[PDB]
Amino acid sequence: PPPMESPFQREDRNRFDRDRLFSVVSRGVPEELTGLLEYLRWNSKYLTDSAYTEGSTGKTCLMKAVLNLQDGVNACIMPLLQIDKDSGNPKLLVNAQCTDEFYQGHSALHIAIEKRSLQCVKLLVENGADVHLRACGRFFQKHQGTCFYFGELPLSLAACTKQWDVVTYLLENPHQPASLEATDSLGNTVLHALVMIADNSPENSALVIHMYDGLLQMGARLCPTVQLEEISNHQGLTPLKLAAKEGKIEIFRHILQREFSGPYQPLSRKFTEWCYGPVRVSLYDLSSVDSWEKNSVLEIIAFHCKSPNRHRMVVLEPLNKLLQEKWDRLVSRFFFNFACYLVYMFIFTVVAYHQPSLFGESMLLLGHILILLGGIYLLLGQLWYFWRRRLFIWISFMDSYFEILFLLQALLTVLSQVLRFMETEWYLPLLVLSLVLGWLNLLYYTRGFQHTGIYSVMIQKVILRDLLRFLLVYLVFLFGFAVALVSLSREARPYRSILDASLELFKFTIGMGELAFQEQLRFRGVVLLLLLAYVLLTYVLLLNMLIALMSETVNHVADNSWSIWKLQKAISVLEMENGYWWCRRKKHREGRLLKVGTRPDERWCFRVEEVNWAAWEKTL
Amino acid sequence: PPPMESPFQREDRNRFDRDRLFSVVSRGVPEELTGLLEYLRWNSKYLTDSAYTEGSTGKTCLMKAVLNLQDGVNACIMPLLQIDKDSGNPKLLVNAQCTDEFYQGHSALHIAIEKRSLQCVKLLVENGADVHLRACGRFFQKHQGTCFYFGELPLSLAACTKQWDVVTYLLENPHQPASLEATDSLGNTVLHALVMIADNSPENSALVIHMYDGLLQMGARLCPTVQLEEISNHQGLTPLKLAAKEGKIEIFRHILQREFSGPYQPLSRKFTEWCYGPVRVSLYDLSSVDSWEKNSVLEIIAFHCKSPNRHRMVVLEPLNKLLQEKWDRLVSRFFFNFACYLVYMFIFTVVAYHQPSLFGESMLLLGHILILLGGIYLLLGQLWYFWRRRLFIWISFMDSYFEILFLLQALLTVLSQVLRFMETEWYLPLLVLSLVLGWLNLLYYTRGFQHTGIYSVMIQKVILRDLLRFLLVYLVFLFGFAVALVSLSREARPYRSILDASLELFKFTIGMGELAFQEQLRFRGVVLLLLLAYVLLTYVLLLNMLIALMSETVNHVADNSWSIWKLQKAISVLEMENGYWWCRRKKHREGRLLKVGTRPDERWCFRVEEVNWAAWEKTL
Ligand SMILES: CCCCCCCCCC(=O)OC[C@H](COP(=O)([O-])OCCN)OC(=O)CCCCCCCCC
Ligand SMILES: CCCCCCCCCC(=O)OC[C@H](COP(=O)([O-])OCCN)OC(=O)CCCCCCCCC
Repeated sequence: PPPMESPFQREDRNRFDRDRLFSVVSRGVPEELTGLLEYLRWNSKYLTDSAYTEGSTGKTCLMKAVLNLQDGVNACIMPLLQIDKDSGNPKLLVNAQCTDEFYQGHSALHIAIEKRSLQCVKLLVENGADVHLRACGRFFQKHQGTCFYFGELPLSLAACTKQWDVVTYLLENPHQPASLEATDSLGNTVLHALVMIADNSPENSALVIHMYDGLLQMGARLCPTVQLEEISNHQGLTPLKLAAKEGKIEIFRHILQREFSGPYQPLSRKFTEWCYGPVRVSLYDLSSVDSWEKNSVLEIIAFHCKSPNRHRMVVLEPLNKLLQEKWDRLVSRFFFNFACYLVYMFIFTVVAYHQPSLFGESMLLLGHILILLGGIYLLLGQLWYFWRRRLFIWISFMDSYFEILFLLQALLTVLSQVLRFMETEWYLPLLVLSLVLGWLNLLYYTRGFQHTGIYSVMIQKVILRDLLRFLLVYLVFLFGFAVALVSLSREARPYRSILDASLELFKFTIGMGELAFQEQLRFRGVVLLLLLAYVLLTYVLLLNMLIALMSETVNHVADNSWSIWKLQKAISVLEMENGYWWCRRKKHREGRLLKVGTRPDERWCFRVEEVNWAAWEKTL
Repeated sequence: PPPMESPFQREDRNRFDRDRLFSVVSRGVPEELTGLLEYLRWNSKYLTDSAYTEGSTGKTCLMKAVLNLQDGVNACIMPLLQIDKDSGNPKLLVNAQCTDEFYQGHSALHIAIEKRSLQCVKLLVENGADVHLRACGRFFQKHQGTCFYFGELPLSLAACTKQWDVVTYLLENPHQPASLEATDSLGNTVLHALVMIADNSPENSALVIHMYDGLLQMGARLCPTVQLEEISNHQGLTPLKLAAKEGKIEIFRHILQREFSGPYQPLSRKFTEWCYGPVRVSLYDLSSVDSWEKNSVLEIIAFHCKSPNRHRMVVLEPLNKLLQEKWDRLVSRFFFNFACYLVYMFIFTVVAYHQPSLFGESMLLLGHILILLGGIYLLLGQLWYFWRRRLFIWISFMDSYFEILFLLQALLTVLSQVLRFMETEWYLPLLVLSLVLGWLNLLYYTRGFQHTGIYSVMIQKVILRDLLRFLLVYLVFLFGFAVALVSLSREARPYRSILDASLELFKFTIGMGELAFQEQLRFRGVVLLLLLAYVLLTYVLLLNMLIALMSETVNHVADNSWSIWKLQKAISVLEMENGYWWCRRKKHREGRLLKVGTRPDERWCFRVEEVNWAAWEKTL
C-alpha cells in the first residue's frame, strides 16, 4: 500500500491539473487557487473526480490539505470548499472517502481529529462533514500487522486519542451532533472501542477509565433514556463482556466495581451499604455476571477467554464470593461424582485383574457389563461436553486436558469391550491401557481440596513445552548412535537391531547403561569410544536442559497457583451447574432484587462483606 | 620509558645549560632567561639541538614549559619563542617533536590541548604551530597496555577531550585552520577517532554522540561539498562500518537512525514519512548497509565483528526488517537445502546399515557412489566457505562450529570411500563415524523455526568452557585411583589393566559402579577403602561443579536467545545470498531510489512501519 502522506514520493496515477493543486494545498497559500474554479467550470469537472485524486487510494485534495496542517491551520481548506460548492458538485468534498482496501472509508474529518486540530474539525463540521463516516480499511482493522484500530467513527477516534474538546464539540455541535449509540462495522460503540484499545499498563488503563467514565457521564445527559452499557456488538458482547473476553483486567475491574456518589449514582454497579471500623458491606450489580443468564461474564471468562490472566479475573469481587457460594452449594455433588468414578475404577481394576486365559464367571460377565455401561455413560457425557463447547473447542482443552483424557478412556473402554465380543486377542492391551488412563484420570478430583488442588497447579509448569524441544535433540542423538552401533557391531573378531541398541542407549539415562569392553567384537575400541562419546554428549545435553529449565522457572515471581486453582474450581462449578447429559438442572438465580434508586432502579444485587484493617487504618 | 613529566626524577642525558633552562621554565619566571640568547649566539647553538633536550625522548624546553602551566598560563613561553626566533633556528621550536618510540610525534600543541589551556593553544598557533602534527608513538596507539588513543592529530585530541572552544579555534583560526579531513597513521579521521574512544556506557556515549553531531554540523559549514562520513581509513571502513566492527552499539544506533529537522536535514539517515496515532512510518538510508554492496554493515557484523553484542546490533532498525524480508525471500531455499541434506543422510543410513561381511549389490554400489558424490559436494562447499572467510577465519567458527563439523563429516566420508577402494577394514569405523557426524549435523537446521531455533540457543551456554576445566581435575582423580587399583590388585590372597580400572571407576558416575568386598584379593580392605575414598571425592567434586555452574548461570539476566537466533538467521541469510559454489547468484538491491532533498539528494531508502502505543501515549 502507498503511504498516507509522503514528502518524498509523489501520489500514484493508477490549466489546473492535479500536481499543481496538490502542491498548492501542500504549501498552504490560498491565492494560488485562482483559475481552478474557472478551469473546472470550463471542463465541467469536479474536485471529487478520479482525475484530481490519487489513483490507488482515491485520496482527494482536501485530505491532502488536512494532512499538511501548519500549526493546526491550513489556509487552503475554506477556499477549496468554496470552489467545490461553486462547481456544482453533487458529491460534497468533505464527505469524500478513500476507496482502496487499506484505507477504505478514510475521510478528512478523521485526519483533522488525528492531527488534534479543533479549528479544522469545527471548519469541516460547519461545512457539512458527516460525523458518522466509518474508516473501515485494513489499516483501521485490528490485527497483528501495521494497523490502528480505534473503532471506525470520528467520535471513537476522538475518544481513543484523548481529545476532550473534540469529543465535546462532536457530541453537541448545532450542525450535526455525533451519537454515542453509533456503531462501527463490528457493532462496536465508543465504549467497546475504549475496551478494545485498553491495555493493562497503568497509564493506558487510567486513560481508558477516564475516557469511559466521562463518556458515560455525558451519556447520562445527552441520552438519559439510553442504556449505553447494554448495547451489544455483532458478537453479542456488552463492554463488560468484551472486557471479560479480551482479558482487559483493569477496565473489567473498574466497570465491575464502579461506584458513584450523589449525581451519576444510577451509573454505579457497586453500592456501599454500611461500614463499621474495618468492615465494609456493599451491594454488587449481578446483571450480565450471574451464570443463570446465557452468555454471562463467568461463562465467558471460563470458556471463551484466551488471555493468560483468566485466573486473575475470578478472584475479583463480586466474582470470588459468588463462585465461593456456588462451590459450597455444589461440593457434595462434586464428591459424589468422585465416589462414582472411584467405584467404577475399582470394578475396572477387579475385572482387569481377573481376566482368563487366551459363580465367578457370572460375576466377571456382570463386571464386564458394568464396565461397558460406564464407558458408554462417560463417552456420552464427554461427547455432550464437546458438543456444548463447539465453537470455542480450541479454548476448551488448553486448560482442560482431562476432558480429552476422559473421552479417550471411554473410547478405549468401548473399543476393548467391542473387541472382546469379536474374540480377538487385542482387546486385552486396549483394556489394560484404558485401565491405565482411568487410574490417571482419578487425579482430576484433587482440585476439590485446597491442599492437593493448589499443589497440582504448582507441580505442572513450562517443563512440558521444553520437554518436547529437548526430546527433538535427544532422539537425533539416540537414533544416530543407535544406527552407528548396529552397523559397527555386525562384524566379530550386543547390538543386533535398532530397537535393541536404542534400548541399551536409553538405559544410560536411567542409571542402567552397560559400559564394557566387548572383546568378541572386531571393532571393540571404536564401539567403546562411540559409547563414551554418546555418554558424554548426553550428560552435557541433560545438564544444559536442567540449567536452562532452572533459569526460566526460578525467578522469585509471586505464586499464582491459588488463583489458578480457583479458576479450576470455577470451571468445575460452571460445568456442574448444567447437571448431567441425561438430567438438566434448572438454574438458580443468585442475589436479591433490590431498588437502588431511580433510573424505579431495581437490580439483582449481591451482598459482599469485606474486612480490611490496613485500608481502614490509612484513613484514620 | 621515562615519564612525560616528573617532579622527582631529572630528565635523562642518553653559561646557560639544559638544567638551568629547564628549572627556569619549570618555575615560570621569564626574567631568568636573560643571557640565554647571547650564549646561544656565542656558541652558535639552538634550543632544538640535542644538548638542550632530554636524551631519551627529545623533549625540548618548550614542552617542559607547557607541561608546567600554572593556572593555564606559563610566562616563559613567549620569551622562549622570541629567543628561538632571534637565534636563527631553521627548525621552529613550536614544531619540534619527541623522537623516542613511546612518545613519537608528541608536540607542545598536544600538551597545551590536553592541559585545557586555550590561551596557550592560541599563543602556540599564533607563532606558527603546525596543527597537523601526528603523535604516533606507542603511548598514543591503541593496545591493552598503558596508552591513550585519541587519534593522533590535535583536532582529534581536542574533540576526544570534550573541548568545544579549542575545536572551534582550531577549525577556523586565521593563522592555520585544522582540517576535518585530516587522517592519522591508520587513516582515521576525527569521526573515526570518536568511534574509537566510544564506550557503551551512557556518559561516554552521550559525549561521543554530542561531539560527533557537532563536528558533522560544523563540517556542513566549513567543508559543505565534502562527505565526512564517506571517508574510509586504511582498513576501508567508514565511521559507521568502524562502529559496526568494534561493537560500539550506542554510536552505531545513533548514526544508523540519525534524524534532523530544518537545517542539517541532509545529514539525516532517517526520514519520517507520515504518522497516524501510534503508527510511525520512516525512510532509512541503506547506503553502506545493504548486503548488495561489498563489505557492508551486515557482512561486517556477521563475519568481521568480534564483540559479544553482535546479536544486539541485528535487532536494530532498519537492520531487523531488512533481514526479515531477506529471510522471507530465502526460507524456501533454506528448507530445500534441509530436504537435500535429509535425503543424503537417509541414503547414508541405508547404505551404512546394509554393509556386507568383511539387484541389491548394484543398488548398494549406486548408494556408495551417491554417498561419495555428496561428500565431494559438501567438501567443496565447505572449502569454498573457508576460502571466502579467509582473513577472518578465527571469527568465522567462534559461533559457527557447524561449518567445521560439516567439513569434517565430508572429509570423513571421502576418506572412508577412498579406504573402501583400497579394501582395508578401517573404512567401516570411518563410515560409521561420518554417519554419526552427519546425523548430528542435522541439528543445524533447527534454526529455521523460532521454536526450535530459540531453544537451541537457550540450551547451550558457558557449561562447555567449565566442562573442560572440571575434566582436568576429574581425569587426574581417575588416573591416580586407576593406577593405584591396578598396582594394589596384582597380589592374590578385577583390575588387570589401566583401561579396565579406568572404566570401572568411570562406571560410578553413570550409576553402575561396582562396590564389593573383593575377598580373593590380598589387600581387599585397602582396595575397598580406596574405592570408597574415590567415590566420596568424586561425589564432592561433582556437587562442587554443579553448585558452581548453578552460581554463574542462574542470575535473572534477561533472555537474549531471541537476538542470538536472529543473528544465526542473519548469518544463514548472508551465506544463502551468495548462492552455491557451482552457481553464484546475482545480488538483488533492496529499497527504492528516492530524492530526499538537496545536497538532488537521491538515496536508496528502506520504508519501515513502526507501531508503539506507549511512546505515542507519552506525548499526549
Ligand atoms: C442414565 C441414567 C442412570 C444414571 C446413573 C447415575 C450416574 C451418576 C453420574 C455421576 O455421579 O457421575 C460420575 C462420573 C462423572 O464424572 P464428572 O462429570 O464429574 O467428570 C467428568 C470429567 N470432568 O461418571 C462416572 O464415574 C461414570 C458412571 C459409572 C459408574 C457409576 C457407579 C455408581 C455407584 C453408586
Ligand atoms: C554440481 C551440480 C549439481 C548440483 C545438484 C543439486 C545440489 C543442491 C544443493 C543443496 O540443496 O544443498 C544442500 C546441502 C547444502 O547445505 P547448506 O549449504 O545449506 O549447509 C551447509 C552447512 N551450513 O548439501 C547437501 O545436503 C549435499 C548435496 C547432496 C545430496 C543431494 C540430494 C538431492 C535430492 C533432490
